[PDB]
Amino acid sequence: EVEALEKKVEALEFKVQKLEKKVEALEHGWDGR
Amino acid sequence: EVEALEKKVEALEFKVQKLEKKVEALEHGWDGR
Amino acid sequence: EVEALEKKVEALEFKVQKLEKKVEALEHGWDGR
Repeated sequence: EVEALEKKVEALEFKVQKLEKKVEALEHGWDGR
Repeated sequence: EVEALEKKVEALEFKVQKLEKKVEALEHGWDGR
Repeated sequence: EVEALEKKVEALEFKVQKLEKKVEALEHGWDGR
């Protein structure tokens, strides 16, 4: 259980990091985005 | 503890999925979004 | 393990909440955003 939860949390941390990058790009008009 | 953490993680996976969909809609101009 | 996972999940819940707010601001044109 714990091990699979660590796995899920680590996938979520990646997803959230990618979201943060894309949201910042949208807010700042980065590179015409 | 584990059970409530599984609950929290599963709510987060949904939230993150909805965010991903909304962010893609914003990036692609999907449906005038 | 559990304690550090609770920590990670709680940081993620904050990050996701901030993302949700920023994504809503982008969708609604809130305050010229």
